[PDB]
Order: sequence, then structure tokens, then C-alpha cells
Amino acid sequence: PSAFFLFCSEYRPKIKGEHPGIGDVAKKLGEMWNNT
DNA sequence: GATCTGGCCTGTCTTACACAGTGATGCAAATCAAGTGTGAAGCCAGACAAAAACCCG
Repeated sequence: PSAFFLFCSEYRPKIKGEHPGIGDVAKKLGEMWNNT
């Protein structure tokens, strides 16, 4: 486990509520994680 | 005529030299640690009908 893995496991429901479908969801997650 | 001597011939060590090994490093690269999230396949229950080869009348 790493910081990115923890952030993903913590904010996956965010992308879930945002878009159902997870290419674009994971892309946006990685983008916002690299931004923050 | 009787030895004395310089120059090849050739079987000798003798000696350097590259290679094969042992071990360990050490970077380039393929794969995986988990996160969902679909998304396309594989097979099975329900009962009903088409190609291909060998033997008999």
C-alpha cells in the first residue's frame, strides 16, 4: 500500500457518484491526485 | 697429407599469450502491488430441425 493507493481507496466512491463508467473515472482520479 | 674452424640443420626446451572459468555487479525492461468499472467472451436448461459417409434392396 502507498499514498496513491490509499487516496484511490478513499476517493473511489467520489468517482462512483460522479460517473458510472472505469477508464475515465480512474483517469480523473489520477489527474486530481497529481494536481493535489 | 693432417687436423682446425665458420656456417647451416634440426630436435630441443622456454616462454609469452589469449581464453575460460569462478564469483559479483548493474542498468534496461517487463511485470505486478491494490482500486473499481464494465465488457466481451465461455458454457447450460427449455424442445425443434440440416450436411456427410457406408450398407442394403
